[PDB]
Amino acid sequence: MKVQYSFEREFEELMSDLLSKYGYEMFQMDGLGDQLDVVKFTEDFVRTNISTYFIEISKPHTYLYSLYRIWQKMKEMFGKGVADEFVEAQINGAVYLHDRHHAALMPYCFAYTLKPIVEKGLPFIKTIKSEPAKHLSTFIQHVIQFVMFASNQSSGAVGLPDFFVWMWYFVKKDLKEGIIPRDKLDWYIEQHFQILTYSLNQPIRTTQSPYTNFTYLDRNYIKAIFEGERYPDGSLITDHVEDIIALQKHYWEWVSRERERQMFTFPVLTASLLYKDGKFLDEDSARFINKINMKWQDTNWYISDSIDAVASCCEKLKGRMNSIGGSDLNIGSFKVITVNLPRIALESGGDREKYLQILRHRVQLIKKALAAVREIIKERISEGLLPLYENGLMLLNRQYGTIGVTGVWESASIMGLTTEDIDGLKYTEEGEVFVDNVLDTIREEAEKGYHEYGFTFNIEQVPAEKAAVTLAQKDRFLFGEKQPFEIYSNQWVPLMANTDVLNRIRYSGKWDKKVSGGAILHINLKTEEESFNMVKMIADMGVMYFAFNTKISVCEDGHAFYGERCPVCGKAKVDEYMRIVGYLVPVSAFNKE
Amino acid sequence: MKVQYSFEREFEELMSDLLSKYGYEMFQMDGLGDQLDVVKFTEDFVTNISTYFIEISKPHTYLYSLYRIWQKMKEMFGKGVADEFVEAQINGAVYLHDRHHAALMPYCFAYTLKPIVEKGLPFIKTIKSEPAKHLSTFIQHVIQFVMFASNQSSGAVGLPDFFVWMWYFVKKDLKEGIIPRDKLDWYIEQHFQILTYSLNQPIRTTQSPYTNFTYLDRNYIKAIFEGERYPDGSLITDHVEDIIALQKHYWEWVSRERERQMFTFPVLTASLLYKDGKFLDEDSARFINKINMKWQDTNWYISDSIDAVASKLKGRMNSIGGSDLNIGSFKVITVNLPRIALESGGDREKYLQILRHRVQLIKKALAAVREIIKERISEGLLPLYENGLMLLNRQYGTIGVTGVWESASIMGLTTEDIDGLKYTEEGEVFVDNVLDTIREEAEKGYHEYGFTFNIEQVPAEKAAVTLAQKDRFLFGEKQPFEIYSNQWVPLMANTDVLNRIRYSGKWDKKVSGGAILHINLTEEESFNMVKMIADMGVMYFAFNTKISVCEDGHAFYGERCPVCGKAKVDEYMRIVGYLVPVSAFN
Ligand SMILES: Nc1ncnc2c1ncn2[C@H]1C[C@H](O)[C@@H](COP(=O)(O)OP(=O)(O)OP(=O)(O)O)O1
Ligand SMILES: Nc1ncnc2c1ncn2[C@H]1C[C@H](O)[C@@H](COP(=O)(O)OP(=O)(O)OP(=O)(O)O)O1
Ligand SMILES: [Mg+2]
Ligand SMILES: [Mg+2]
Ligand SMILES: [Zn+2]
Ligand SMILES: [Zn+2]
Repeated sequence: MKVQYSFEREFEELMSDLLSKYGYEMFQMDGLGDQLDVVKFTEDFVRTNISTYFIEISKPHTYLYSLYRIWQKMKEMFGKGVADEFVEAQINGAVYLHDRHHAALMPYCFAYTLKPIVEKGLPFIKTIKSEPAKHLSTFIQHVIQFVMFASNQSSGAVGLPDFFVWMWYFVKKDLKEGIIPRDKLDWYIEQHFQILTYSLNQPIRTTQSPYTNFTYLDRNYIKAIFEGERYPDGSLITDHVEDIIALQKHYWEWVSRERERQMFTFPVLTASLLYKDGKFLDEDSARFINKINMKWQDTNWYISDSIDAVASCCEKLKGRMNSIGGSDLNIGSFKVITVNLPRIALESGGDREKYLQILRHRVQLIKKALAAVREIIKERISEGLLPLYENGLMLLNRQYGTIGVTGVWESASIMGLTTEDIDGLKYTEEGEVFVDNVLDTIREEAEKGYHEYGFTFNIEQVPAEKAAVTLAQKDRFLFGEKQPFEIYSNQWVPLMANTDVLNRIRYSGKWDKKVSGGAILHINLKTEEESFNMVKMIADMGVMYFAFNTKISVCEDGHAFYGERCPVCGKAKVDEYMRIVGYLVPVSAFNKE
Repeated sequence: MKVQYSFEREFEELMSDLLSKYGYEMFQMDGLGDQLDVVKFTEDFVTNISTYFIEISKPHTYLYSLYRIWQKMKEMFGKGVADEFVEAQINGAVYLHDRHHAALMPYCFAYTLKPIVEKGLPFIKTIKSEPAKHLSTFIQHVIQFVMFASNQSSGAVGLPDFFVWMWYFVKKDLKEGIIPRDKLDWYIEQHFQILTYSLNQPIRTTQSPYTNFTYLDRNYIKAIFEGERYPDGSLITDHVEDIIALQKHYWEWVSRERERQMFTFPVLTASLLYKDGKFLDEDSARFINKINMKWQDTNWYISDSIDAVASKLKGRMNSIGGSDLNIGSFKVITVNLPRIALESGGDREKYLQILRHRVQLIKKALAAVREIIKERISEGLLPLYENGLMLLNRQYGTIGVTGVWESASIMGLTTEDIDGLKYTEEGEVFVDNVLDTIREEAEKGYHEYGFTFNIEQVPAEKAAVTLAQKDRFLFGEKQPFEIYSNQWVPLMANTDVLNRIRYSGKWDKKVSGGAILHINLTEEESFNMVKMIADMGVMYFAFNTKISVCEDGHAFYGERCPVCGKAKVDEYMRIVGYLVPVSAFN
């Protein structure tokens, strides 16, 4: 059977032209080949559970639609040549549209404040309306319902950086009123940590858990963010800093225990710490995080030298945006489109000037596509399809359009600008200059973007879980032996490249600021003080987001431990949890993916 | 742009032939026209965005399911039969329910929570949950299980023994000092509330999952849980009065809660043993009668025996509510009775010949679907079966019927005296014969295919319109009805209630309670009414009110909200058996 998809003939002609230029294999690589054949797809799938099938089946189709709609909007906004160039660039892998199956339908991510949930309840869920919570149990429930709702209204992370700020209030409320028996206080609190955590590790996105983030806000961040802000009882939140800190500590301690009973990925843990001139301004919290991380190293370190960006937070945008975690409160991205840097290397043939010309052009194109996607999102808002915006939870003016990068290293290598020395692999001095130039060029274009388009652009060295493979594959298809890499890197130095850790640290210290913390350094693994000094040294060097990695063992029943033998049930290790792209996941899963 | 779906040529040729015969607009009516065009569908669609991703693929997974069923029927019965089923499905002679899921997952089941209480959540792989030790987590587990189950099946997730198991965790939490003494009621009710509000969240996304609660009378608790024990070793039957009190507690709570916020789920049934003109649990019956006075939000299930639930498949299966513990259906396929009326030309013999044949076809399609489900189980796609929550041997294949009235009307077997619209005597005989034929075939089915068939007069929320439309398309002015009926006589028919009751009293037993009677509307009068209706042999029934709501969702009666003062904007009403917003229904 043949099914008609009703495209404007110009798009049809484009698609035929591109299929004629590149061949069916390219489209197949892009996921617009046999994947559109529902019979083949289903037959393929039936040889996880059935609920997945209904998620996966339509992705090629909604990607195709999204691409078509983006092409329409871009043609409208910039003319046929630009739209055509973007489609060709997306299909052939010069760029990478993230969440492409969602791209014309809904936005990427946001790190929310729970203030509107606490204050208004759940009016935006309309099968049934909930009043503002009056108890801990229901605050927790509301957070769950909100996460489930938001996770199906966006493609990326649902951040909850101020969770404990608000949780504390209901803990105190229920303690005071005798809803929580005093002698059951600790059990209660931990029972609600547990209920939340487990719920956040259920398959609500069907195929997988939603992606959620928690942040341990240090005293500086709480004070800065919540200056002047009041709880429902009318009291100042800033008057309860120690209570909030203590509750955050309780969760982190609980987590660390609870892993023994059951390992879990979510929420991803970040600790946000103010650090300047060689010292933490909330040293007690830094030392706490340092101590608690000793066991599983399950928390990512976020370092900032200023709270100016988050000052009194609760048009040009300044707060940190990171796909892994550590996104500042009320910051997100509506879409990421990544520039394929190795492609430019391959196209450049070693000419750095050529490279930079092409790069600038591509980033201008990507900006145009982001602007288009933003217009489409505005259309969706207007059509009533995205109630997170209408209810003031997701804020469009607090969302960047993201210019993604991947394959910096491989790009440098193809250009002949990498080498080895006694310290291991590294950039040549000219290579380091080259990366400086690349990042600086992208920065300049991002900066001009705000005046060009009226919203703010950011840069991120993206996790690229899929893009890292797909782009390498496409480049390999187009350039063959010239592209020797099977996967592109999502860190300045490839994770699996024996190098001096000091050089990794150095490069992150040089380049994190250029992407405004849109990166991660994670170092695979003494005394507690040595750990603290290591942390300080890393922070001193200007690294903005980092973590250390252990290899966490798990048995078939999900108990977390180290070694080949479970201390709870005595069963054998059957899998590992590791931080591969910045959060803790099963290695079997990742390998399979 | 052309996109290729790779079918066997025989099926492509079949579909080409059917398209040649019936024309594009039939395919359109079947949901295999424009709806397959993702661009048109998408641009027409642009509820929230989450809906879009649910709806977009339905035509496609339907097309695939129709194809796979065709393949399996060809395998099992040969090409002619498979072809005939596809033709019948496309042209509306039969109606395949949940057709977008039909080759992928099963329909419904009424679960016991015993394995959840005893094993926790093993079927969930992202994180493993131990058995609940507390009420809070028992509630959470029920929530997670409902969410899981509702995405592994197309229809109701029944929880008839919910309160049996909730009571244990109430008692347990109480013993352990977890509950604030002086706030026991608040606590129990807070958990009622948490569960109930969770069960009315969009997590089938477009709409809430469909769940059922049953108030089990003392006879049912005793019969079902003879010999069974709680985790602490105590006999469940030692706690009948405790269980009843908790059920009573829930029913009262809901009745209050509706004023603060109206909700559909869970659909409430009360299951009562009634024999020789009296309830064997009269306390419960009077309780239900009393609580129903406010909202009439509970459906009455009447049985003359508990043999089927004690300790070939026998228990009651009903798509609205009241399905017995550990009973379900893996799929319903409905016969279009008006089609048969129209094909027969008024000849009752021919009508019955066609009916019998078409029901045999339906049995074959059901057998095929069951084989497919079994394949899906073997492929590890349906863990509800692997974990012994859904039990395939406790699932009927369901022969649906709809448009009984309209069918009899087209045959010239209905009339109108002074007591309003009714069947003629020969019409009553006609319905007798139709249902007897379907029954005969359903019974032969067991020995034919190795599993049990039931019959239901289905709610037909969609089918009632779609089938009427297709028949209008094929037969024109010979089919004068805008919609087909899902009760023995149409809800909005000028008809004496005594007739409705009599018909239900005649024909409910023939479909083994796979039907519902509901009538649009002092305590004693109410109770006498209930008793009289039960005397007549009606097996499942309800009375309806018009329940107003304001924008804030408060339930009330009248044009203005007594709580907030805002105007009425919508109505909750029982249209097909459960209470739903009228606005949405249209
Ligand atoms: N929201 C949830 N969804 C699914 N499983 C959950 C949820 N919350 C907790 N669980 C899991 C954790 C345990 O594996 C299991 C039982 O939890 P619970 O009854 O609280 O006992 P427990 O082992 O936590 O003992 P205690 O609470 O007395 O410390 O359910
Ligand atoms: N699981 C849930 N999901 C969404 N909303 C819920 C859930 N459970 C309860 N709610 C709603 C009911 C109320 O509208 C709102 C607040 O409930 P709650 O904090 O218990 O206050 P309440 O009004 O029930 O007072 P009280 O519990 O003191 O009688 O949340
Ligand atoms: Mg617990
Ligand atoms: Mg409450
Ligand atoms: Zn173990
Ligand atoms: Zn009101």
